[PDB]
Amino acid sequence: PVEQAVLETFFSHLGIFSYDKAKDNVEKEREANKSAGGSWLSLLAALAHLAAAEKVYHSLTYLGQKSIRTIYTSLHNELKKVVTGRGALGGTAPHVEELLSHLSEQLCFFVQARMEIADFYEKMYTLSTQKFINAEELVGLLDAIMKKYSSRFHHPILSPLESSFQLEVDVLCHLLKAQAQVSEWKFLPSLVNLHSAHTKLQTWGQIFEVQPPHLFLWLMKLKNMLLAKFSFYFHEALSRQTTASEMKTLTAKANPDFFGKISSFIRKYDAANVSLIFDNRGFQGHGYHHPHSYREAPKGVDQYPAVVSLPSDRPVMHWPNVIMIMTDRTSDLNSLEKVVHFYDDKVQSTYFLTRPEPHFTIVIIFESKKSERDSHFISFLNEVSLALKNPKVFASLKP
Amino acid sequence: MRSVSYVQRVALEFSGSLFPHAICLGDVDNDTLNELVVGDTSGKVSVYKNDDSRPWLTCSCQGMLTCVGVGDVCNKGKNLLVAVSAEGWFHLFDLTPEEQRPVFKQHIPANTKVMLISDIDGDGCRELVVGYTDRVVRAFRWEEGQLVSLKKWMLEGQVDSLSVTLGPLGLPELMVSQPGCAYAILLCTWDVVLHQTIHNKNVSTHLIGNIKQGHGTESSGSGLFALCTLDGTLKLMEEMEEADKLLWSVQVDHQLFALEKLDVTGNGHEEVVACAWDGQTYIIDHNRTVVRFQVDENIRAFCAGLYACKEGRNSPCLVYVTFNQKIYVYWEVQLERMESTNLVKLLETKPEYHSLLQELGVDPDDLPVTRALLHQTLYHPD
Amino acid sequence: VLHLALPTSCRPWLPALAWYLRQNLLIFLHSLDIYLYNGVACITLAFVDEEFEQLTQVAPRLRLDVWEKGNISIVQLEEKLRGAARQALADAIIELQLLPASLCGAQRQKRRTTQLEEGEVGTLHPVFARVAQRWMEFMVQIGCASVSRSSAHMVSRFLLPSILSEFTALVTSMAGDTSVRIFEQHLGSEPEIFGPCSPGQLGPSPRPAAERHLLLLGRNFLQWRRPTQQAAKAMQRFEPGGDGSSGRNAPRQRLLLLEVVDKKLQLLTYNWAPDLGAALGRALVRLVQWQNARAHLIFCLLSQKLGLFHHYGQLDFPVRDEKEPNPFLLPTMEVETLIRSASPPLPFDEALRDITADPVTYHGQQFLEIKMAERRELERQMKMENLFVTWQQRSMPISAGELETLKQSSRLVHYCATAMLFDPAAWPWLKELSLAFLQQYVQYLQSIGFVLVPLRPPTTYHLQRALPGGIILMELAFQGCYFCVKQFALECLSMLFTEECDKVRDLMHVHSFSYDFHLRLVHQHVLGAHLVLRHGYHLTTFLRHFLAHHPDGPHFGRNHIYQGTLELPTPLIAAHQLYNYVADHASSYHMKPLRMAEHNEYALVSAWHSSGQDDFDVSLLVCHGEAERHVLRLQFFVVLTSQRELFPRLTALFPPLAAEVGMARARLAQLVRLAGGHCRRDTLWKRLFLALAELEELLEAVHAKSIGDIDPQLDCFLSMTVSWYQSLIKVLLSRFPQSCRHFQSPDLGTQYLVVLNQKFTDCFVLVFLDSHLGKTSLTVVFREPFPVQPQLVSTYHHLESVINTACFTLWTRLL
Amino acid sequence: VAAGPCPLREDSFTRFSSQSNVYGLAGGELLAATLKGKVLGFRYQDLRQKIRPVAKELQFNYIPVDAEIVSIDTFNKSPPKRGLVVGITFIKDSGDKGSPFLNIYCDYEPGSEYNLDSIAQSCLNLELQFTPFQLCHAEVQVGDQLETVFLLSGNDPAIHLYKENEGLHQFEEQPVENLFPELTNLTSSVLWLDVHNFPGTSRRLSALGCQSGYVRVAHVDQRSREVLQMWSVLQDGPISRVIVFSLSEYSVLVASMLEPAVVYRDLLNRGLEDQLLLPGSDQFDSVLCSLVTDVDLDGRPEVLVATYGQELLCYKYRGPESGLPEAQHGFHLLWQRSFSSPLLAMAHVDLTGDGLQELAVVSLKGVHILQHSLIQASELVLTRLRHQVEQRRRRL
Repeated sequence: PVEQAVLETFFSHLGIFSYDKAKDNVEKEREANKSAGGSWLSLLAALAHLAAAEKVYHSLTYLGQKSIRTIYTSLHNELKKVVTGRGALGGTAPHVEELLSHLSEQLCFFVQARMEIADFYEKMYTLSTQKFINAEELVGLLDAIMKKYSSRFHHPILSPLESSFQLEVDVLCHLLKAQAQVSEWKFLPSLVNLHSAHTKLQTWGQIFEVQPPHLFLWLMKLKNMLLAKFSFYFHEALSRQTTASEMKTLTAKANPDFFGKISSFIRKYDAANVSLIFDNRGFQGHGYHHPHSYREAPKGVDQYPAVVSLPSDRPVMHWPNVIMIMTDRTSDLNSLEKVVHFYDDKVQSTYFLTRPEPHFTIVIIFESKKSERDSHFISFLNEVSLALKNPKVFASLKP
Repeated sequence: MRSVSYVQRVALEFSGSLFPHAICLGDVDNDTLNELVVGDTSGKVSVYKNDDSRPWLTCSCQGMLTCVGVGDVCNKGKNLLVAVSAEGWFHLFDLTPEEQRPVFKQHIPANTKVMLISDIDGDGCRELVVGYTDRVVRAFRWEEGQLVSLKKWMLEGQVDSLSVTLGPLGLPELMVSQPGCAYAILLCTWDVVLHQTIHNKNVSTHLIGNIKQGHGTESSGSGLFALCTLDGTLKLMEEMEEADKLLWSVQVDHQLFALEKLDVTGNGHEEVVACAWDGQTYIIDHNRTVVRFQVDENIRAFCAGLYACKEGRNSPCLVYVTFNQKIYVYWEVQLERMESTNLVKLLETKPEYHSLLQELGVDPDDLPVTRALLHQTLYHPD
Repeated sequence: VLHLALPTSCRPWLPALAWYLRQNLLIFLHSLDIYLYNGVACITLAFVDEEFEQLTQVAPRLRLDVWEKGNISIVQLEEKLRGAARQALADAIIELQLLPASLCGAQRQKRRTTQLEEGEVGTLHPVFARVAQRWMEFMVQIGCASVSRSSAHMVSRFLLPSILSEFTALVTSMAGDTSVRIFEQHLGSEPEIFGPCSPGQLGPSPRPAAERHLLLLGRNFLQWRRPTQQAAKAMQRFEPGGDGSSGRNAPRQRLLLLEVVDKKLQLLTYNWAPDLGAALGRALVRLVQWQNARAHLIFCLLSQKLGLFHHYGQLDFPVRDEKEPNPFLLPTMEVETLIRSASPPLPFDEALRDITADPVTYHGQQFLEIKMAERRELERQMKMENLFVTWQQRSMPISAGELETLKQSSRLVHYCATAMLFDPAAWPWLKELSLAFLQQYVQYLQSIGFVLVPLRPPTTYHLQRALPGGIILMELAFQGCYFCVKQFALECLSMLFTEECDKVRDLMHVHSFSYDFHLRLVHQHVLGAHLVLRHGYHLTTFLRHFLAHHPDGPHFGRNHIYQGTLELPTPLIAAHQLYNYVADHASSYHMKPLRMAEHNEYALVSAWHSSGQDDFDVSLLVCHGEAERHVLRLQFFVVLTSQRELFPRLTALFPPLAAEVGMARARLAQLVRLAGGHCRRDTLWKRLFLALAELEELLEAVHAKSIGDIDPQLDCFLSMTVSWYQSLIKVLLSRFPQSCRHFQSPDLGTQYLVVLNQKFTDCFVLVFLDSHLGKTSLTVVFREPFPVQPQLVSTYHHLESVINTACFTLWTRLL
Repeated sequence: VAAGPCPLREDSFTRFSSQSNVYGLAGGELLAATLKGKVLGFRYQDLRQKIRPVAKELQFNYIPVDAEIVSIDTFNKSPPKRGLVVGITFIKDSGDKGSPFLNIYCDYEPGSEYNLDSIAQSCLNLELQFTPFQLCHAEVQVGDQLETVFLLSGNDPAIHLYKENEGLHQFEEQPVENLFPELTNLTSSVLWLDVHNFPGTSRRLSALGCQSGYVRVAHVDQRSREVLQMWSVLQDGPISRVIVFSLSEYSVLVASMLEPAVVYRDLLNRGLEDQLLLPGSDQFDSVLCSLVTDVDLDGRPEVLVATYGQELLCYKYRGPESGLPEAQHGFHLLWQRSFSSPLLAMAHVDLTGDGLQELAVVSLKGVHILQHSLIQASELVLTRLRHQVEQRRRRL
């Protein structure tokens, strides 16, 4: 196909970001390659405008407050009326002229899927104020687009974009599922989803040979925060398989490293403990367990497992008043923005506490009065919580 | 055909039961004088010597006795007493200068019934042959020492007696009685051939052999053997050449259970003596002359042979075992003759009588004349 | 007034005669003494002053005055007085003229005087030969108060020795002071030549028709220098008639003189007490009467000894003398009391008809012994005649004595014995086995028509079988280490009983019974439910000994036995080690062990039931250099036992045996070749927990399951780079070098690594990679074929810890 | 003590089913009766160089199957008249008391006088009215010639005589005092009676013994019919046997049943006074039978005593010719035999026919025949004949 020889390269150059270069061949075909069937120029202009549309898409700065719907949907008659059946003299012989019809239908499906994904991103942005991002609803909503659009464009000419699209879909799902699974303490499911996302990313990503569009950078940012979020939660089940001075070299390699902060803090200020509690949300144990094993149901004071407790084991003689305080003022901390304070006499401990996440809650303890007005500690807890909640992580989706 | 009444007799006390083959006579102390050896089931053997009613000596062996004998089994030029029990025990006694313990013991297979001591092959060493109730015959030899098994013959009918006789060729043989009045030749031990002779074929049969025929021929000579049946028939034949010539046979009306050889006349020939359960003893020579003797008593065991009873002298003797715990020994069974004759037909053989009658002028033709002459010569010397 | 004349020869005999006279008048007259006679007459007499007949012809006289009233017969009174005087004179003459006469260095002289007084040696005095006898016979015509007489005849005279002892014993019994002498006449002389004889000489006169005499004199020897004193203590009728004063005494000495002329006794008792003397005479007459009544040997023994039973029988009344019949000759004869103890006690006509064996106690004693021998024969004959009809027709526990009589009346026909092989010493519980054997044989014997013989109160058993010909008896007993049976016969045309004994002898079958019993016991012990034999019994040695003893398969047995030896290759492991392993895991191979007995060996047993019209119980037993160690030599036995029958078959290699042994050989070979691997696998598995070829050798035969087949969540691990596996291996090697058994290749183009936990010995977990092809894997290894799930707990912990580092490896690849 | 061995050997022995009596024996043939009715005849048959004893049963006509034989006897008639006479006294069992009967057999037909077969059925039946004791025969000199008469002792103490009639040829009873004046006035029953004639002399001797032991001997002349002399003694026990014999001066032997058998010696000149006793002849129960015959082949008689104790004693008369006054010749025990059954009767006849007289002993079980020692007899005959030849040659 001499006519499609140019089109093959023009479309295949879009696998990597080559929108500016892709435009140039269209300009050449517009007038230099004149006297042709009146569908080639139409599809050339359509693809040229598609290049700018996708550039705006990848920019992910064109949709913060809308536009990003009109320009998006500004090619439906274009794509559909690109083909016009047959008629008077056009371009080549009536042998491969009607090859663009399948591509046009696939591109109509492309446009529809892109618009729905854009509405998806806008919905996420709008929801990204709240007080906690329920990942289960987002997962329940995203599967619809993937299911409906799956296998809706194929004429062995559009594999790259599809793959890219697939990546742009597939990657996200895992992280959100991870974002889901981690919120509910799923060790292996979250880990597998995250690793599959990492593996799938590299090929369509790191193989670039310009600065990746903000969409890519936010994906990287989200994964990178998820790594540290993942690392903190399971640290007490990961310290076992290595050496105390060995895991430092890795835990210092997470961009928002949490482990170092508390260890430094205990040295900086004579303390008693620091712990992270996870109520069972209405539960095998530490690590991976059998496909179906005997799990004795939670009973007694066991819905409050100290998942992580930094210096030594959790004080037995100092955990009767942590599930007294936990429910004794169990209203304010559910607003996820305040920190509790109790100073007593015969325990001499000040139990600061904040709720970064609905299920999880951090706590410290001292050996004397702490003077709640002392902002030294409160700032640390605020700073710590500012990252776990993923408020900035969800918010920063458009520069 | 004529009856006799022996009077002289010795009674020996003996309490206990025994088999018919558990009594014998022979020299045990090596003094050329025979002594009686009797073994009972109770595990004791008594020897009787001379005329003492009490036994000379009692020797005890472990088990129940089934066979006794006296002979040269060790082949060291001496006579020894052999005792064989039912469990296949074997005891040797040297009663030659207070039970006498044996000086040897050896275990053989059990179910022993009959014993025999003779040189069967002819190597110069005497062999021991033992019969069994399960129709088995087993020969042995003394090896300097113990007993070495030789051969083991199998038979169909029950065995009742073992005998050795001079074969047609001139070598010793081995005869075994067989029911139905039959006998088997056993090939010597270095397979078994049968011969028949007319009634119920399950009748017990006893055999005897090695019958003497002349004086001084006991060193090496045989050829005649006798068969007896429980239904009451006797027979003498000769085992010469190919066919066994039939010498004689008699039919009686008693239950015959014994067969021995004796010498009552003293002319060298041996007479066959048989006994019945009721005690009707028969003595028959080789010339069809029967002599009857009725003891009028039920008899357990019988034994005819040489014995030293009075003043150290071997004489023919008959021995019966009675149910009254007694053993009867007749010692003067010697007979001047065996047929019946007179003076007239005994003087008609020597030629001197005829010569004297011719010299006297009286012709030995008128019986009354010679009868009167003999009467005058005997009862009227002057 | 009357007077009587007296001879002058008694001129000085006045003191004696008067002494006699006072006695003589004392009898007829009851008290110059006054006497009263009852006509009634009073008599007063006074003596005054003045060849047998001359000396007593009736010179002092006697004057008497009698006052008679009524018919007193004065002439008769005078005659009586004269007779009394004459009798007194005769008595005095006899007393003083004959009684004092003797009957017949210093020590020797006194010895003859004693020998003459008692007179056993010497000669008789002339007085006691002719004079005395005639005198005492003559003073019997003249009425005197001291006289006796008796007479007898007897049918023979050999009774004399049989009367001479009885009479002296009798006289001694009635008179202590008496002695008897037996002076016999010398049979050449006569005029007082009486030669004393010794007590024991029987009859020293073989000559018949000889009129032997006897002089049986009896006198109290202590009556001399003694008639003055009281004598005999009232035994003598008289005493000194007058008075013993004035130094004069009458010879009141008594006497006794018996005499015989051929055959005629005659007593002459003098001075015996009247009643006692009359009783003495009566006793002698009765003694002779009894001796003569003891003449029936002559009648019905001596006569019948020569076939004369019809000529001289019993109670035939021999001789009809009408003197005083014969008290002992009555129809009621005490025959047994007259041939023994000759005395007058205080069919017989055919006695000796056809029986073969002091003459009185010599001729009938053999008759008594003959009559007793018949009773002894008769009792014995009834004792062996009631039993025959009792046992034959009727269908009582005969005692020991009856059994002994039956055995001594029977003949021994046949016997047989068998060997008891359970006892090692004959190569508490053995007694029980012997009792069971005996009981089973008793059952077999009663099943063929025999009746057990009970024994009433006073382990041998007796069984009988009554037949018209006679009684056949058996005896079962244990004698040492052998079981023996004896057969007795007792005949009661005459050859059918012999046939009956022969046929029963042919049905004995002891050897076949022992064969069946031994094989049945072997089978029962093989199951082990019937623990008859003692524990630790060497069954293989017992089987070998039994086969050696019966290597021919006794004729009418029903059970069968076979022995064979199996040699197996066993090339990999040692033969003895394989045998030990199979014995240890015998339960896994449908086999059972046996602890035969301080060395202990183990034998393998098995059994099943095969009914191929056979219905046979099948028993199988198996027991045990470098080439020898590579050869599994094991000898095995096959035992077949019947179910229904237990007794030897009455009528007359083995297909069942060969059929069983074929598949037995096949199954043994299959089991060996299958169990070799089951041992090889499990041997070095244990060694693993301490080689690469050894490591691969297991994986050929182990049940291993992939991680993708236990939990699908692990499926992600199946599709990642080998470098991740290398990282994993390094982490585990650093973490559990104790549990990590790393294996390499001498090309380093394949590695095997495993990790166990000691306690969970059931399964370890291995990784695998080739690094050339990239064929990396991951599996979990299970030695056994783990059966099922629903429709292992300690297994997932390996799947926990091992997977618990798989994620740690993943985490490091993301930080 | 026996002064030598017995030279008699037993030749034959025939067993009797039933026992016999002392009178069973009779008379080269022998007759033996059985109490149960059986009668047997013993003889010998010659065959070349051997003999065979023969005992044959005989059948007698008028003895029923239920009769019991008491006594038998036989004899030959006088030389003037041939014939063999047999007499059997038995008792019919019909009735409480048995009925005695007498049968006399004699074949008067010519050609069968000695034929026992024809004699066996010639019975003449006679009533008795008394119990028979013994049947014997005697020889009397009547008129000019000698006649043999029968004698039978009965239950009544009297001997009954039966004479053959010269007319109708029967056997009729006759008074006993006509020919035997000495056989009258008896008391007991005669058990054995013997009559010994004197050859070439008209005188004879008679002896008898009764059950009471009364033994009577009498010398009687035949032609004069007068009792020449008379003796009697009273012994003890039944008299089993009395025999008149001359030792070397006639003598009588009495075998009492409870006293030793003795001889009396010199009857004619000493009567019955100086007896000689056989020493120790009463140690074997009762002497049943007796015999006086030569047994030592010396020409002088010997006494044979058979006892119930199965003894066959032989006493040899030592001769007074030997001159030993201190122990003057009497009788001494020569030899002694023994049997197994009591001996009842004895006989001395040449049964075989060799001149050597046999000894036939009838005992409770049967008849034994005893012959002399064949070797002893042969040598003695040879040496005697040689001595008689040398004496003839040298002295003549």
